[PDB]
Amino acid sequence: NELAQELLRKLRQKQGNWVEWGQAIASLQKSGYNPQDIFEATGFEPVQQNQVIVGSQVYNSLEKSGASAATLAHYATRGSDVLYELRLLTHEERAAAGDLTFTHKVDADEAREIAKAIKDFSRFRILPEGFSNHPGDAVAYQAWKLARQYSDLQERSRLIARGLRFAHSETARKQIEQLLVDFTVVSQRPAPIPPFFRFDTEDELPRIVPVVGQLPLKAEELKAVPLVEEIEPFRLVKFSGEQAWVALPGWQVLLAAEDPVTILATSDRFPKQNQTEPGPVLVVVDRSQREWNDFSYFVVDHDGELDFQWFETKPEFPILGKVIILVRPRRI
Amino acid sequence: NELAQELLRKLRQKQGNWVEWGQAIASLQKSGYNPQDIFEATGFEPVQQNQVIVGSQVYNSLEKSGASAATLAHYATRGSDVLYELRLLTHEERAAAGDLTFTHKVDADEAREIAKAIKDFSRFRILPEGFSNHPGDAVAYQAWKLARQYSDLQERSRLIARGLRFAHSETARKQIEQLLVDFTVVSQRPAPIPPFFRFDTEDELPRIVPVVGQLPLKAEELKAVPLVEEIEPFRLVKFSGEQAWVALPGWQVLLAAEDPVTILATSDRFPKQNQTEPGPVLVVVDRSQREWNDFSYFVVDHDGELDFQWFETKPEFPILGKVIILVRPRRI
Repeated sequence: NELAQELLRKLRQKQGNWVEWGQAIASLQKSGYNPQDIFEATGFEPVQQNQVIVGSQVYNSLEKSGASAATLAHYATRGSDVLYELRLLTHEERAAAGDLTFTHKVDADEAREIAKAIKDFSRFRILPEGFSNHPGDAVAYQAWKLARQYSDLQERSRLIARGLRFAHSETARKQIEQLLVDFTVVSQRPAPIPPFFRFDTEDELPRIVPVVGQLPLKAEELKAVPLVEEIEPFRLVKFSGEQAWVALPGWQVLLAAEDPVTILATSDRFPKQNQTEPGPVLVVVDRSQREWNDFSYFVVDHDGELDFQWFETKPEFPILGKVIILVRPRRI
Repeated sequence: NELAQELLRKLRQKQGNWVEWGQAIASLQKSGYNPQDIFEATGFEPVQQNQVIVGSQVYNSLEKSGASAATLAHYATRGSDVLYELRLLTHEERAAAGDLTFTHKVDADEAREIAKAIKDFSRFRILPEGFSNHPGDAVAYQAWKLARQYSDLQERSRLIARGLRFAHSETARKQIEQLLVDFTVVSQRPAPIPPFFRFDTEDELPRIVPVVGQLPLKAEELKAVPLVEEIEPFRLVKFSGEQAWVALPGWQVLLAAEDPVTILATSDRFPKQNQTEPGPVLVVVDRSQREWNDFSYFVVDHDGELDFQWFETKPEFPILGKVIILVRPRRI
């Protein structure tokens, strides 16, 4: 192209300000370039790629939601690592935090904690006594609650100083001043361990498979079913129209299948195998397996309708797919 | 009601012809009555319930697709077990088979084989030499190919007689007459064993779970996601609009969940657990678990947007669901 080589050139030189870079890197992902592609062409590491996209998204919130014009001048050319740490905030509480981080000329580590403070503090419908919702009070409320847990050292003083540096309101300053008179512990309980599961390396994950419908069915109905694209990293499946789905185990032949599809039918569509009576069967076919052979079953276009047969001799026919799985319903 | 007690009464008396019964039993399933309900009220066993629904569906094809008026007179009051065995045929080849089964006054076992013959024979684009597509020739072609495999007994004669009884065309009669002169084997290979899988009793099946979207998200987006109804016997899921899906393992807490929903997010929405860096996490919440407690995490309406927090004290809030699963993407 022409705009796909000029954007990459700007990044290769680090021409503009970092905000520009973040938008250029947005524009390349938008148009197909993965992190690894961009690092090949430009110098940009993929860590720094992510930092500046998100960083610019934050800077955008700093613009839309009304931070100081002095703030924007500073963060337009510097402080991508800092704005990146405000990512989990909201647009409105980003502009507030950004004004605060400019004011106190804050490095990225300290801004990570400022952001933690601002979120912890916005989980109050009724606010703590003496503290307002200005992020200075919020990071001062954090300095308050932390200093009380310590009972021993000059760390109390260091944290009391912090709270006084940051606090916005007079009421919060005095709430903090009280800790120079009042020496008691209030310790806090640690947060509960969240319910983590690990996908086991040693066994296989399930696969979601589309479902055309119950036989009797028409050849057009099967061919109208799109191929499914699993969206990494969690193998999601998004789809727009009407559809039915089934989640099946990760059998080897099913993970293998390039394009599988499910058809509900009965066991008497196939040769009777033992003595048991005709019941419901779930049939999986791979549409991308259409070469004949004499040991397997296939879905065929039987003049406008779907049918499962087998073949002793190469058929003068179109084969729509190959049957890879037959399964009866789970027991009682 | 009033029409839900009069239909059941007609079945309780066996008032009309069996075709009527099949439609009445259709009408009760249409309006909520399961097989077991109907057997409680009427005498009708649920085997005979199924036979007469399907049977009447076949009889319907006998009408639409133009069988003899004499046939319909016979099958209107008799022969439900016979028409049931023609179920896997098509509308057009049902009327043909029905004319044939009337003509030869055939019991249900023999009609099961007539139907097998008619389907095997319609898998020919080019037909066998001497045989037409009239079902008489088809069941005669079956008698032909079977008699050749035997080389020994009067079973050849019995089968030759059958073929001559049924055959429609003169050309097929002579194809069969030849087997009184010509005594050779042509044996046929048995059909391949189809690829059967059994759902293992001893381990758990996967569960398909809806996906709202990637945080940041709005409280309305989660509440607009319907509950999912798994359609037995294969736990299908059908849905009309736009939706995203994920198939997760059958963990105990997930099968338990009455109404689970998936939210994509990052690990730094929760307390940092070990040293590892913030990555993507998949979050499962049960919307039907909204009672507070101090050992777990919940999704809350944070003034119009979704948020995961925990609680030391009962919150003056609405809880939208409880977090039951956190999982990172599968390893490399």
